[PDB]
Amino acid sequence: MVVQHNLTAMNANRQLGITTGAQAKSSEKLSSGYKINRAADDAAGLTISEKMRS
Amino acid sequence: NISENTSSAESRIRDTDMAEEMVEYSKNNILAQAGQSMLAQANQSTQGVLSLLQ
Repeated sequence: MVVQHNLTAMNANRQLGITTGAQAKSSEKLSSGYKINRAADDAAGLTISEKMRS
Repeated sequence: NISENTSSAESRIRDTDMAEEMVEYSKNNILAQAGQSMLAQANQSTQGVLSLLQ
C-alpha cells in the first residue's frame, strides 16, 4: 500500500508502549512489595496509609 | 492516539499508494513505447513520394 508511512507498524508501536508502561507499573509493585508506591496509584490510599502508618 | 489518527489521515492525503501508482506508471510506460513506435512509423509514411513518377 503506502511505502512512506507504515501505519500498521505505528499502531503496533503505540500499543507496545501502552503494554510496556503497564508492565513497569506492575514490576514496581512486585519489587518494592508496596501496591501504592506513588500518589498516582490511590490518593485516598496514600493519604490513609500515611495516617495509619502515623 | 490523536497523533496516530492524524498521521493515518495525512498519510492518506499525501503518500503514494505504490500499488495504485504502479498501475498508472506502467500504463504510461507502455503507451510511450507504443507512441515512439507509432512516431517511428509516422516518419516513414512520407517515403511513398519517392516512387511516385519520380
